[PDB]
Amino acid sequence: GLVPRGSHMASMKHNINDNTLEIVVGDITKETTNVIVNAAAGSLLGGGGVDGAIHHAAGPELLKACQEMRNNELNGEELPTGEVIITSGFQLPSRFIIHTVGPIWNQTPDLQEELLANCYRNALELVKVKKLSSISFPSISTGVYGYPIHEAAAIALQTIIQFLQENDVGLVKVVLFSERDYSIYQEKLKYLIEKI
Repeated sequence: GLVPRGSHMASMKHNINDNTLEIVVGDITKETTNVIVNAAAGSLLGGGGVDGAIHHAAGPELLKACQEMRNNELNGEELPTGEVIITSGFQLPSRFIIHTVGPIWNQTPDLQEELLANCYRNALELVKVKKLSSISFPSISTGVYGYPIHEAAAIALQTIIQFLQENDVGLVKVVLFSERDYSIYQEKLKYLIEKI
């Protein structure tokens, strides 16, 4: 699966308002939060990484749902960078998948930080208004799309943290299949908490 066998397991939890932010090493396709987030492609065709794993786990109905959403909600266009759509999770233990498109590193350097942050803000706004109680995010735009992990992780955490300071959402997880990524997130979060 996404988490290499024998990876170090680890968790960190912190409350913000009556919200909770959790960082964990894990396989996001096995998360039991109400929502998980897919780091998708504009095409909403499944690829590799988290996107591939989510489609494999969710089953074939996901691709079909996504392409009709593209046809109906998006009028046949790709999902724009930073925007979101929601579908069923199908065979996933999570009820819903929010699909978002992260910026591809340095394609639009002037905009990309705001666009990556939009992924987070739009997903949380959706959770808020639909009262979905819990959501798991993966690392978005990172990889060999990739976005340097320290920079991506700063944008994610700061955006999530401010949103949780200002809103009732519930439980937000960042679920990472890499203990390397987790360690960066853990230390950065502790650093950001200290500032609040």
